[PDB]
Amino acid sequence: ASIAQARKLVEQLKMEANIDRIKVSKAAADLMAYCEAHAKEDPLLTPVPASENPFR
Amino acid sequence: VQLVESGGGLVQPGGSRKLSCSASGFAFSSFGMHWVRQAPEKGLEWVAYISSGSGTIYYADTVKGRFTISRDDPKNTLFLQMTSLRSEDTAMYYCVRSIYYYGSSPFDFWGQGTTLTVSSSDIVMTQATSSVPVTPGESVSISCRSSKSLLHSNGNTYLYWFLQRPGQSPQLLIYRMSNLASGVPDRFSGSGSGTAFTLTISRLEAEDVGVYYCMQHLEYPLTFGAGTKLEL
Amino acid sequence: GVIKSIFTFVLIVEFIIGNLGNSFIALVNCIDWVKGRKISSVDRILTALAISRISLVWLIFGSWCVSVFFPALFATEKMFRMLTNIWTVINHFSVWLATGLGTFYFLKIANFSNSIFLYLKWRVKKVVLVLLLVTSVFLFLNIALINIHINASINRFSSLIVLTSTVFIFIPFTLSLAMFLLLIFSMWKHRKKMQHTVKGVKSVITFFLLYAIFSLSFFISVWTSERLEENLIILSQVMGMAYPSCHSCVLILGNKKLRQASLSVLLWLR
Amino acid sequence: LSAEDKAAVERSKMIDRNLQEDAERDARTVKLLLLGAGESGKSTIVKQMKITGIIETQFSFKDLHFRMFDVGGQRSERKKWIHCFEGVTCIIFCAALSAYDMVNRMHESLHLFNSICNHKYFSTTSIILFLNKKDIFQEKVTKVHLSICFPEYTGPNTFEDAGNYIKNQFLDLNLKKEDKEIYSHMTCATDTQNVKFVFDAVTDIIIKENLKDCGLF
Amino acid sequence: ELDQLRQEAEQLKNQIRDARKACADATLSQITNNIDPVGRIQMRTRRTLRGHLAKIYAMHWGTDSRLLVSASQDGKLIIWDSYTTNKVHAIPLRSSWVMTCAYAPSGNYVACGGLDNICSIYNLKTREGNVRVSRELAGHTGYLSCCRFLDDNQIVTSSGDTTCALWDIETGQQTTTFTGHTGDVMSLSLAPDTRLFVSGACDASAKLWDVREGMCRQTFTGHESDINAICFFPNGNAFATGSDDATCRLFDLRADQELMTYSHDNIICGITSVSFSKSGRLLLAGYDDFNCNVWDALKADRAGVLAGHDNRVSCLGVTDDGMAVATGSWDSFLKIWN
Ligand SMILES: CC(C)CCC[C@@H](C)[C@H]1CC[C@H]2[C@@H]3CC=C4C[C@@H](O)CC[C@]4(C)[C@H]3CC[C@]12C
Ligand SMILES: Cc1cc(C(F)(F)F)nc(Nc2ccccc2-c2nnn[nH]2)n1
Repeated sequence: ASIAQARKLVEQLKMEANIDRIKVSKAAADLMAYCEAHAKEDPLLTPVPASENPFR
Repeated sequence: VQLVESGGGLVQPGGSRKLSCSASGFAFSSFGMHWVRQAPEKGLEWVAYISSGSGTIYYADTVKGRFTISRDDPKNTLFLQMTSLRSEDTAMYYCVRSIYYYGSSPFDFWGQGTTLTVSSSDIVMTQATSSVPVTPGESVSISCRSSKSLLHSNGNTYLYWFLQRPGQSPQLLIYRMSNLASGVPDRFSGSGSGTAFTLTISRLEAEDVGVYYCMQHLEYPLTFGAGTKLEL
Repeated sequence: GVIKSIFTFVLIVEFIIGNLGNSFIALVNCIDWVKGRKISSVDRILTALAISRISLVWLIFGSWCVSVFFPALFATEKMFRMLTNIWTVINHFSVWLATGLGTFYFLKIANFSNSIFLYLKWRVKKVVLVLLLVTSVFLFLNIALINIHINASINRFSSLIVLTSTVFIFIPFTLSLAMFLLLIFSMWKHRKKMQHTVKGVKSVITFFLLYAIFSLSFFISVWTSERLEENLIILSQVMGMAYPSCHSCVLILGNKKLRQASLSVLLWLR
Repeated sequence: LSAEDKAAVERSKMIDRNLQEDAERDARTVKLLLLGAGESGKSTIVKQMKITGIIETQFSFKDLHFRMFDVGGQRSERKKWIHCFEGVTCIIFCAALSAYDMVNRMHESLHLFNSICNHKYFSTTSIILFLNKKDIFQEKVTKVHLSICFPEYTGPNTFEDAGNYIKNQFLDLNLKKEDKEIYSHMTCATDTQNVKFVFDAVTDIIIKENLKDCGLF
Repeated sequence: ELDQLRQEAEQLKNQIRDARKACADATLSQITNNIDPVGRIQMRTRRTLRGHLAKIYAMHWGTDSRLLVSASQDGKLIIWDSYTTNKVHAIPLRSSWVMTCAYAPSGNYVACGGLDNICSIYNLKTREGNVRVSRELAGHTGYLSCCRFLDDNQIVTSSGDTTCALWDIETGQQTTTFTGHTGDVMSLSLAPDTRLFVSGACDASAKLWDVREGMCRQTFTGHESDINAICFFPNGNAFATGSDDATCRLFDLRADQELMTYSHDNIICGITSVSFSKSGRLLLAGYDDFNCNVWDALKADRAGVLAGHDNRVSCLGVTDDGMAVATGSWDSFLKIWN
């Protein structure tokens, strides 16, 4: 009856839980590094002069 | 998809022979069309253009006002009502399967054709290659320079390439000078510097034999090169 | 004397009411145009009508000012030709714009299965614009014929001027009447259609009737009755300007968002 | 522009023209959505008006085309695809007049009618109340009382009065009564005039929408 | 016993909560506080895509970041050339109700999906010339809310049957059904490496699935409202999910927990689409307020009030090259921003 999906949910939760969890500090630092190393080539953040913009 | 036609036969000069090209296999009413002549022993030059339902009709300097080409979208047939034939009008007409969007593949299919015979500031393009002996398994870059730069504000370089096999009809190889048409083997690629336009083909086989026409699409009086023949 | 006095009185009250109505339409459309509120094609046509009728009312007030400020200038006949020409142009535009509004209403509201109406229904805005552009031939013919009449007058003469422009304005009025009458039938036949199964206009019909009876009265009076020649100018001006005076009122009453704007500004006044 | 740009722009305008003719055809082709619960006479009404996923039915009647859309399939929250029915210009609700006591299916019928009419998306789409299975209700009204369905019922066990009370309750589920109007057509499940009722009601809706778009109403 | 299994599930939930908290030493706002803010972003309407007779429901870009596919209720799937406004295609649907459209990265294929419960897939480059369906996938017992091409043959379909499905187009069946979403999946986002895709369902929880292996890897339940649109970070170790509660909550994969919430007292209309940039500095969202309010990803503040659409911005997307932003709306117009 309920044993099937109950066991399936338990197994899925166990597989999710056993995964290592890096501290939020390192995740935020990695996000900042990726944002900074790529913000220069972001036309949204730095609207390129229209000579380089095909949307004149 | 088929592009069967009508007309042809010995028609007296100055008369009125109508060519009807009926297509079964695709959407006639939502897909434009053309007319490119080809003399029995000469190259191919664009004659007239019909939108997918005769929106705007364009003519060559030799057929301006002389012809009157239309179509019947419910009848899935394209009508070339041509008046006042002449000596230079006897040519094999292709009701060209032409479509026009971004990255489209116009002139993708050319019909079986119907030869019509008669009793007795354009962007000129160069095909100085003329005749080239192509060997199998060899990379071929073939050139076609343009009188006017084919670039535009949108940056698309409007140069085309067509494969004319003996007895068959032309099929599009490279459209917009860089892209590859559907059904063409990936051994073809397109690159150019603005005027000198190289068609890169690697490891050619017998399926490529024929002549190669470079077509531009900047000013609608379109030009075709002489057509360089590729034979082993 | 007294006739001139109370006719000038009604001319000035028409001036103020027409100014208020046309400024009302123009303001309540322009504010939504600049604010960003969605505006419909009906109110675009009403804006065009408002500006045309405000130009017309300004021109009639200028004519009366000429009649008052300088009667000698009123006797020049050069300003007379000049003003008659511009009046004909602007009033033709105004009346045919009203008729185009009527065409819009009749094309959209009625339910006629004929291919002419179904084609006309789809291009209802385009049909209105086409009518406004094709009445230009009628405007040109009116201009030419009134100029011929004024040249003959220069060479009872004013009676042909008032008679001519009387007919030239009835003809777009009656074609509006034809479309409006079909609207009553088309609604009536639809009401009867729903009658077999389970089960504002008064203003427009009353205004049409009043306009028709006053126009017919003045037309026949000038055609036959005397004693009106000496006041033909003033009566002719007030009657020929009364249409933008009150049609704008009945029009803002008919339209719903103009009516809502009127209610809102009335609440603002409180 | 370029010849390709010119031709593509022309194909754009003429695709626009084809869409314009499609919308012309859709001016007389009216979109109907059928809303019925599980076995609420919906099959009977679609059969009479004819004479999972969705079921599309295209037809016409006196030069008025109809495209009816049945959404009985695709059981979900209905809060994430109902906005697709913004462009529908007619709604036909379906039920049975005798469905007031078995389990109550009248409660769920009125519930999804409320969710439809009083929807933040369907504040401008009008209602046709196609009712079916009227003969069973007519036979059964004298048998058992309607007070079990509605505790606030004081009327007699008569089909006319019970139907009127049920229609009053059904109409009370709508609060925005200005933009939309509810048509009613009591069918004894054998009538062939249902398509005529649809024609007249849809023409009325077209008239009302055109009046509103003209600013008159 | 259901009781003991439920108790074990509750204990595992307590364990995951405890692990998440124990890995939460400091927040991203702490790290980003000592950096120069983005400030204010100003992008105008550079062109409007007119032609849809009905409201646009889904919008997608291509690899070339030029072509644009838009889906409308008018039964037409129209492709546009953005730089030179031009209707490339007008695909007449078998069923006029379409909610999702996916342009394959190859550009050879488009998808629709809606109340027909079918992923209609079209070979645009038809030898005929017109556009016809290449396959009509019929295995989903619900509406197709979102589809995204992996390859030309593999399509992941987020459906109303509470499950996502990976399809074999030529075969026609589902090679793998992704089960675990108690609510119907509304949007799915693909990682750049096309190995793990997330699925934002209506259960207020986005799930990170493994495409090949076939089961979910991590779950993220922070929203109070259903997830309508999800977008991975450009790096792919995090994503932002939009809900109907007008709050976007960024989740980091490695910490498998919430990072930030982008909400304000002025914004109450639910988010209809979520978009990052090529660098991820800026979080765009389309709401029911007919506006495209855009947020700074690093620091919780509204860095833009982009508004050019009269109706709700249902579909919002950013090009692969990051040059421009598309805002498909229910006013039947798509507009680009710069
Ligand atoms: C009777 C209805 C249908 C039509 C009304 C228009 C006609 C009859 C009227 C209204 C406006 C009038 C004109 C208005 C002003 C003046 C200037 C004055 O110095 C001489 C008469 C003249 C030029 C009028 C001539 C007649 C006129 C054109
Ligand atoms: C206030 C109101 C209501 C209605 C309605 F009956 F449709 F509801 N119609 C109109 N207008 C017209 C309609 C048809 C033709 C001409 C006019 C016209 N011409 N000048 N003024 N109205 N007006």
